[PDB]
Amino acid sequence: GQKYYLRNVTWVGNTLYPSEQLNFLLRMKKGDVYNQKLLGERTSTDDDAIGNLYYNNGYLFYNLDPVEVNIVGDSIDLEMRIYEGRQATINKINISGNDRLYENVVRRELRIRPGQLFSKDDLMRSLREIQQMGHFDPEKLQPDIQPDPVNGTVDIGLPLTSKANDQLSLKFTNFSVANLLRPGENYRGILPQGDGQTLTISGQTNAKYYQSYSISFFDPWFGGKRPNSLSVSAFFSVQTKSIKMWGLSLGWGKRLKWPDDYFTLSAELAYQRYNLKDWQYFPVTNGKCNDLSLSLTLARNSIDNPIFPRTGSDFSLSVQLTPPYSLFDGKDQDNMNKLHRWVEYHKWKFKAKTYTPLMDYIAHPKCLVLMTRTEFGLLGHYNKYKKSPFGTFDVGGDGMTGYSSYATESIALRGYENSSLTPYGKEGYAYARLGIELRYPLMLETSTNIYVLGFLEAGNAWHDISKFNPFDLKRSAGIGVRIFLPMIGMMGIDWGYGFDKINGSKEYGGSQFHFILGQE
Amino acid sequence: QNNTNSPYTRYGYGDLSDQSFGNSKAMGGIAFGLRDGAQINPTNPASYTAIDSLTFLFEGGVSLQNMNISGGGLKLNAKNASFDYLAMQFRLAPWMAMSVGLLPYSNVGYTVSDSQTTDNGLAYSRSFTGDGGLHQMYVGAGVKVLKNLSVGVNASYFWGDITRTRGMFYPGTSSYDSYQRKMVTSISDYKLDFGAQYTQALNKKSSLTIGAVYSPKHKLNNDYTSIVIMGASSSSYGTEYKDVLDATFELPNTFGVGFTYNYDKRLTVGADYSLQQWSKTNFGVVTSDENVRQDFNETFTYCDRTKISVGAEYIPNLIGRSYFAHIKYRLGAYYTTPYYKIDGKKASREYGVTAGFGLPVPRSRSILSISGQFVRVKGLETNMVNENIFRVSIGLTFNERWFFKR
Amino acid sequence: MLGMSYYNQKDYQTAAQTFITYFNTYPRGTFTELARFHAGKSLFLDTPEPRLDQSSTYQAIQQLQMFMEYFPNSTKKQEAQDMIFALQDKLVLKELYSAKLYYNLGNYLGNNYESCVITAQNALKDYPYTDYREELSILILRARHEMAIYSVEDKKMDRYRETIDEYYAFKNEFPESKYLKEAEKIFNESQKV
Repeated sequence: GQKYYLRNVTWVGNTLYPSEQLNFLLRMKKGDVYNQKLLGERTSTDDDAIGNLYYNNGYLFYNLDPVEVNIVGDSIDLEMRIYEGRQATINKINISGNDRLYENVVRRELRIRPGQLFSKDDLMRSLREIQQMGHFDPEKLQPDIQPDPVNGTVDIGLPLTSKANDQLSLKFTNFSVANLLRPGENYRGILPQGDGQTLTISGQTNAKYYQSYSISFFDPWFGGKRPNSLSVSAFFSVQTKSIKMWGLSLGWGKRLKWPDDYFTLSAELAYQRYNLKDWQYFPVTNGKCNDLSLSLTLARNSIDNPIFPRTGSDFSLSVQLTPPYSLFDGKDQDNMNKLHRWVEYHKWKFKAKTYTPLMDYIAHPKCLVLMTRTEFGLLGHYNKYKKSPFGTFDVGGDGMTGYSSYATESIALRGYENSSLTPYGKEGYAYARLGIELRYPLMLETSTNIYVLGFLEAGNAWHDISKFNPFDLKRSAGIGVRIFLPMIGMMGIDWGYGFDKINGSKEYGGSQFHFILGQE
Repeated sequence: QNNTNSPYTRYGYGDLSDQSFGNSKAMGGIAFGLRDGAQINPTNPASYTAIDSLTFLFEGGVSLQNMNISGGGLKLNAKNASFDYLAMQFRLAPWMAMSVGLLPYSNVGYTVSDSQTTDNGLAYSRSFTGDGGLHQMYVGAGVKVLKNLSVGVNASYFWGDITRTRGMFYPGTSSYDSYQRKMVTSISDYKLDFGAQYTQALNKKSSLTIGAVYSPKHKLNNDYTSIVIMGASSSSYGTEYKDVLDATFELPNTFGVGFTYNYDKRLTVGADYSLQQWSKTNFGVVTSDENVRQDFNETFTYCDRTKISVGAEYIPNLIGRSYFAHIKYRLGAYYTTPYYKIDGKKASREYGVTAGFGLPVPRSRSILSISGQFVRVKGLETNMVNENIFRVSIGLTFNERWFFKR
Repeated sequence: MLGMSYYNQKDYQTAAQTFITYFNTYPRGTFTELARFHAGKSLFLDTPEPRLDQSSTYQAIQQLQMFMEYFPNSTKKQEAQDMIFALQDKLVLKELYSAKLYYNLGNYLGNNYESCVITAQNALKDYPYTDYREELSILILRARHEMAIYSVEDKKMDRYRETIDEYYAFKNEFPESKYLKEAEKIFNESQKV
């Protein structure tokens, strides 16, 4: 037994927001069917409801009540009665579950502070930063909000769940140099963990065809006082008469404030040397070559989960110069091992990923997502004849296979053998790659994560930069699956059918399989 | 052969691609007067000022098609797929917006072969192919000079390569030299495009917009070359007798105008007209070889292209809880006289009808723009082919809160 | 009986759980204060470094407090008393590091100097009698002056007088202290206004 006609609506208690705007946000008008959720769902459940409009703005000391009057005939008159309290200031932040990571590491990335006013956007951003940091599980995080109406303040509990990231190679992700050079109170036989710094070592010890050594270190908060970071690395490798390559680099990153606070700029300086005699898979055959390179990279990253992102984007724009010795600064097979004592180039790249959910998300968080890929590259030259023999692009297949060599950049193009579009004598000086992927996860958990996908791809590469043509591409489609392991990176299976011929031959097209490892 | 298989593309720069984004591709291509602020529109630079304050738009598209080709009693079909736009757009001030993107301008694709036998018993085979196209990369901006009025410009790099071959092969013959002439035209210059838009506040709920666009006549830096290959085979490259020529290439004056009516933000209708002054362009080459000269004068010749298009979209009751109330519904149709001149007379005449959707992503402002088209090209003289082409398109407008600050 | 063997091998978890399960199932088991106090020290000895999760330290505090009232007769009441004091000082040291972090970051995005003073004040109120009262007080004084420098021009004299109040409060609390020199330069800068 109930009435059915909305005759009037009314407001009492409001000061912070205009009454007509709340009429609009309540989405009601006189002369309409009387219901209850129609009011309630729009006042206490939905993300644009009035109650949330107060709650998310730090006014957590509130209540609300739909008053019904004039219950006559077909009709009810309605009045919104609400309470405006004092805007809540944060009193304390409690954080728990950090087995292997000092609070110093995490409290510096929070966006809320004790002593400032509460707001939903700051809290959500802080949880995004923690999720992206990766030292904790990106799932099953939720803050334990506890208000206090006597003092009118709120304290936030952050219960977190820990996971350890480590994998011949080693990927120590939370390794501290201060705890190495001066243990705090007891190293107790354990590695010097903490501070969120990371160390990594890798190499091949086959020694009868391949041999290599490498090391890298990254400090995300240099000096412990500002978000600017230090990165250093070095490497060395033999391959069978032999070919010798070694080098090192140093870089420096910085968060920006101009477009937004998601942009990060990075600058890096690098050195490499190549050492050869009677070698044959490069145009160079006998000598020693050097290169000094300065790189600027502008990037923006706004995704939620590193392992299976569901919203946001990842944009990067990069340029990499080496000084122009061909010009007046340096001035003055036939003679090709000549003039490349020092190599010359300027390499440009653009790289963008895009993620969107296709079925709401938040609810049934297993979800389903549509991905989008786009990347372009150019290896330009100051002088028409002194084109660089090193740093060229190599495209086709899994991409991982190219890291048997370190003087080229390997680019996966799925559905085409391996290194197929760029054979000997047709090294790539420009490339393009595009693709749609539709992905569904089977399982998302602390230890292991699984998802399956179908894809459309197109890509190409050119030996001559002046013939770059992003609308003439080799095209592919297929399906695949990937696995994330508790103590190893990705492993996955991709099948793809290459529709279009390469250099007039159909030999490399058709059905192909790719076996991805590590991470793309 | 990544955008077309129509053998009309043996003439001119190929066939011009319409850089019509997702909403316009379903709405028949009525892009001059449009101010749909949720999706990008490079066809009129004055349209950029409609973007919401904190947003960054990033959009690209894909097309799949099946072409039925008919002529002289023969019937065949060829099917293909393409990538056909990509752009970024963002706001710089309460009164200015900027965009950067990558667009096609024209494409070529044809293989048309043949096999024969003479009365003396010699069998021979011919093969006429073609590949490449012209492309455009642009940076543009639009500004508000008055509360009703916006103007803008696109400055574009404009480069490409069109290659066209003729062969003569003799299957079954033990040892011989094949003849093949490969005429190539590389182009690298710039292109300017200008536009303006004006909006009027009719009857307090509706609005009517008018737009115009213009681009001036231009002469292009180029590298036209006349290669003849002799003796190439499955094992050998043969010899190349190159020949470099002083050819002149151009772009014509182009004009376009249209309007769009809009009501209660639920309904929009509009129509466009455009004309391109191709017949007033001075293409030509200078050489001592008449065969080459004749070919140039017979392959680069044009007539005035005109286009007429109409379309609409409808978005019913977008505040009610049902997904089919959030879907943008689109329709359109268009008419074109292509610029092809074959023999002395005009070549073809084409018609098209289009329809599509505007699927929004919940809890986001991204839009997926599945759209479909049917286009018929009719040859105006008995020796030329007719085409029925079916096409379906996918396009995602990504849209995220980007320039926000505390 | 097993716990003392696990205690001698320094396997504090098994020692603790074999002690406690026995005096939970029956008020003294059959080993009485020895099992209780061995369990208390075993639970103490797993204590993390002062900036990890701290989960076992609150449990240790409450376990020792409940020991003091199950066996108030015990001579081990003292040995629990100084243990709960050591635990309280570690809990305060965690909050002290938090306040130091907010002072280190400073007037970066957000504010973080007002945060420092309220964090260390919360420390002073939540654990009144700790050793670290001197460090907490001088951190209040430094953060007070630091906020006074960077505040808006309508709202600086009040922060300066809050700073001088903290100066005189520090002298009242500690008539002599090793940290008075920097305090006195803070005073000489702020007393001008």
